[PDB]
Amino acid sequence: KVTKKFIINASQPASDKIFDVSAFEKFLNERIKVDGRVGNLGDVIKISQIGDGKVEIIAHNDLSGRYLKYLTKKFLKKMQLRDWLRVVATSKGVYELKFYN
Amino acid sequence: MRAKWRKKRTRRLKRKRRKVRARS
Amino acid sequence: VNLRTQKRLAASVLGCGEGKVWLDPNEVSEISNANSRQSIRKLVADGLIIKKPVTMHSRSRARELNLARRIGRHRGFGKRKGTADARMPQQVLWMRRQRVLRRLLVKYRASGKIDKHLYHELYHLAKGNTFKHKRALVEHIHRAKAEKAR
Amino acid sequence: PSHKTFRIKQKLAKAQKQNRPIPQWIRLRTGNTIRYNAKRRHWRKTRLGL
Amino acid sequence: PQEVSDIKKFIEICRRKDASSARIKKNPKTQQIKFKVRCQRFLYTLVLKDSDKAEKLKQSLPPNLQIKDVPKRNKR
RNA sequence: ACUCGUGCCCCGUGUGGCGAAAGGGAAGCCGGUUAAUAUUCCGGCACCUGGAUGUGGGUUUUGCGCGGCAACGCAACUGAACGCGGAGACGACGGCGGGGGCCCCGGGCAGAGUUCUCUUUUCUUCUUAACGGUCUAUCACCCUGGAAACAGUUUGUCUGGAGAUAGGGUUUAAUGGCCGGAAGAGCCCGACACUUCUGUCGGGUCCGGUGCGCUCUCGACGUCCCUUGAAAAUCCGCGGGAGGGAAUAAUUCUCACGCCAGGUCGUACUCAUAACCGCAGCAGGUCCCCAAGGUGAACAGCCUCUGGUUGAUAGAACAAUGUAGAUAAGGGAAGUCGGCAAAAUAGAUCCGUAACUUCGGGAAAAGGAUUGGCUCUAAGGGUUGGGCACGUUGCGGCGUGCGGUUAACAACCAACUUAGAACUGGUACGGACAGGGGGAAUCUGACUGUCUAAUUAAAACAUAGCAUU
Ligand SMILES: [K+]
Ligand SMILES: [K+]
Ligand SMILES: [K+]
Ligand SMILES: [K+]
Ligand SMILES: [K+]
Ligand SMILES: [K+]
Ligand SMILES: [K+]
Ligand SMILES: [K+]
Ligand SMILES: [K+]
Ligand SMILES: [K+]
Ligand SMILES: [K+]
Ligand SMILES: [K+]
Ligand SMILES: [K+]
Ligand SMILES: [K+]
Ligand SMILES: [K+]
Ligand SMILES: [K+]
Ligand SMILES: [K+]
Ligand SMILES: [K+]
Ligand SMILES: [K+]
Ligand SMILES: [K+]
Ligand SMILES: [K+]
Ligand SMILES: [K+]
Ligand SMILES: [K+]
Ligand SMILES: [K+]
Ligand SMILES: [K+]
Ligand SMILES: [K+]
Ligand SMILES: [K+]
Ligand SMILES: [K+]
Ligand SMILES: [K+]
Ligand SMILES: [K+]
Ligand SMILES: [Mg+2]
Ligand SMILES: [Mg+2]
Ligand SMILES: [Mg+2]
Ligand SMILES: [Mg+2]
Ligand SMILES: [Mg+2]
Ligand SMILES: [Mg+2]
Ligand SMILES: [Mg+2]
Ligand SMILES: [Mg+2]
Ligand SMILES: [Mg+2]
Ligand SMILES: [Mg+2]
Ligand SMILES: [Mg+2]
Ligand SMILES: [Mg+2]
Ligand SMILES: [Mg+2]
Ligand SMILES: [Mg+2]
Ligand SMILES: [Mg+2]
Ligand SMILES: [Mg+2]
Ligand SMILES: [Mg+2]
Ligand SMILES: [Mg+2]
Ligand SMILES: [Mg+2]
Ligand SMILES: [Mg+2]
Ligand SMILES: [Mg+2]
Ligand SMILES: [Mg+2]
Ligand SMILES: [Mg+2]
Ligand SMILES: [Mg+2]
Ligand SMILES: [Mg+2]
Ligand SMILES: [Mg+2]
Repeated sequence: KVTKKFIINASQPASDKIFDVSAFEKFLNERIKVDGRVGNLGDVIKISQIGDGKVEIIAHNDLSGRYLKYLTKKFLKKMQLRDWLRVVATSKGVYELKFYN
Repeated sequence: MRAKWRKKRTRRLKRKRRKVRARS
Repeated sequence: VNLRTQKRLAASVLGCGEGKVWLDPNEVSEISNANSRQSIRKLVADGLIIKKPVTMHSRSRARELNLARRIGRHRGFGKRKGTADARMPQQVLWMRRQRVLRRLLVKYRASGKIDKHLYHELYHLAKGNTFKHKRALVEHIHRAKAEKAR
Repeated sequence: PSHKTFRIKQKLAKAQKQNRPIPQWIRLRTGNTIRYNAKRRHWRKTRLGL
Repeated sequence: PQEVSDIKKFIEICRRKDASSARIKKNPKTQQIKFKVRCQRFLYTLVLKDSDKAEKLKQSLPPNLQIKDVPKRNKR
């Protein structure tokens, strides 16, 4: 088995208290689909939180980073933060939230 | 081969012979 | 202010059509001073001239209909316009079948399940309209070897 | 057409060097009667015969 | 352009009157070293995998030849 | 050869020019650059012809190379007069197979659109030139051997004692795989500088599948003719054996590398509801190349992407009479010279089909039935595996001696075409587009073809057949 890790960094909105991680961690748990179904997150996906406004994800199956980016935008749209925050890839397997100008 | 091609080769031989004479 | 020259120069530098060139509405005076190709490039880098994206044309409905027909959903009698031979020509059906039947006989003869005298006789039977498909040929071979056993 | 011969090229050169107005100082000479150019030609008006 | 197989022939090529210049290109992603010499009619390329002979080869070249290093993103 | 042009010696059947920017024909590709040119300028990397020529290699000690049974191979590897041969060099149509480009499907990394709800979602980029090296690819040819219980074999019946099947080889033909060219280029993201002058730096630029698909090109087959489908310049091979040449040098070695040069004229732009011809910025006329998605048999009609237009004097009102588009109760040609105009029929599947006839037709004769949506069922294919006993080889892969025909099994992969059943609806379903009215007879020309450009397309002309001079 091969394990992949993905990191989402939201330090700036977390420090400004506009984006909270606990709801984001909750949003990922009951939304990610495994084998076509929701709620099948068992011993294949890990959703631990590092704590400093960062979420860490461990996958044992074939998961794609673009899938995670698709979910993050969906969360931002729901909370109506789309006009100030954008999600950008800074390195391999890491996605960061940044403010507009 | 064409005649112009053969004319070049015998022309070179004649020049070389007169030059090697001039050398000698 | 007349900007026809600038729009023509922008399309050449951006490598697009003139219908895809965007000029900043609030910088017309600044854009009008660009007369060379070098100055057009600098205004592109600074973000006053951009290339617009293409218009949407998706095949979602197209490939949705294709999948529904793989399980027989939109192929009734009220959905056909050409003739049967136009949709599936008979000459293609015949050509496929002969290649299938001739491929089998070479396989059996090479392994050893039949000999050349039975191979030749079955070959000309297949050229005639004897065996309907691959299953019919195989059943005929088994009965032939059963009676040859006695 | 882009394909041209040298004789036709020579003719076209002369036809456009003969298509300018008269200079201004010609009109101030004593006993002058020339007003304009009476042989002006335009590609949309009159066809030159080769 | 033509390829050279061994090292001995490539050294003999560089000892020719019509040898104008030479350069070294290294591809770190695939770990290759390429030696190119510019002659009258052709450009000759020699491909090496290791890196313990590149400097050995470099010092064996004649001293009058000009060798560059092919910087990334060559200016127009 | 000339002392130096003057002079000698051979062959002789024949002896002008113009005429093609679509015929024949030596040689260049990629990236960048301008307000306006570029296969022509800049950078890199090549090629052809002609002319001089030196090194390396090759041949020759008895003079002009070796190898293979053979088809033939190899970096070279003498060859005059005269002669023979090949290339240039050729029709239309039909189905089939290989290759490049386009279209289509699945996965991944980046960026963008939508997000009340749904959608691991929708869209875009992911490229590789000329010129070379190396390994291969139908036809055909060579060696062994000797076929009837005849065999091989195409979608399409051709091939073989004038030598098949089979085993092993040689060779024409890349727009095929890998390498040089070449990632240093081009393209997509991100982060800083910068009045300008100026820019600078990080990442990425992958992996598979499918087909009666469209377009170009190549190959092997076939059909047709009382029709058999250009010439010349130019380039090569061979038969012959004239002349010439070394033993320390010689070499008119079609091998590798090296030196020099390539004059003259055209090249902007349009090619058409405004750049040509029609008196004009005229709804007319005027030869070609490239050719996306959906529906569908389809270059039909209808909608969309790239690219391109928004240009044809306008504003207000809704009388008669018009031009163009349409619908009408009941009757159904009573109108009119005359059914003129309009209406009615129409795709596909399954039934059914007369008189007459030159036996080929008439024939889609005439006349009937079905067709949507959803949930299922069945059929039509490809690839890979097969048990012992010896010896070699970093589970070996095989040199074998065998045994056997799994009462045909297992795993994986992939589009479409056809047939049947249940359920369901204001009985509707080729729902727009697209799309034959039919029958019984008379006159006349056999048929297909042709003409009065601008009032007549016909029973007129031509035609095969027949006869005469
Ligand atoms: K020509
Ligand atoms: K210029
Ligand atoms: K030598
Ligand atoms: K030799
Ligand atoms: K011709
Ligand atoms: K083809
Ligand atoms: K093709
Ligand atoms: K193809
Ligand atoms: K397609
Ligand atoms: K070329
Ligand atoms: K025989
Ligand atoms: K056929
Ligand atoms: K065509
Ligand atoms: K001789
Ligand atoms: K030009
Ligand atoms: K041009
Ligand atoms: K033209
Ligand atoms: K279509
Ligand atoms: K269509
Ligand atoms: K009116
Ligand atoms: K009116
Ligand atoms: K009537
Ligand atoms: K009447
Ligand atoms: K119908
Ligand atoms: K009668
Ligand atoms: K006719
Ligand atoms: K007429
Ligand atoms: K007519
Ligand atoms: K007539
Ligand atoms: K007659
Ligand atoms: Mg048929
Ligand atoms: Mg001529
Ligand atoms: Mg020509
Ligand atoms: Mg030369
Ligand atoms: Mg000879
Ligand atoms: Mg390549
Ligand atoms: Mg090759
Ligand atoms: Mg054989
Ligand atoms: Mg390469
Ligand atoms: Mg790059
Ligand atoms: Mg132009
Ligand atoms: Mg045009
Ligand atoms: Mg017109
Ligand atoms: Mg005109
Ligand atoms: Mg279709
Ligand atoms: Mg009006
Ligand atoms: Mg009316
Ligand atoms: Mg009525
Ligand atoms: Mg009625
Ligand atoms: Mg009635
Ligand atoms: Mg009518
Ligand atoms: Mg009918
Ligand atoms: Mg009838
Ligand atoms: Mg007639
Ligand atoms: Mg008339
Ligand atoms: Mg008429």
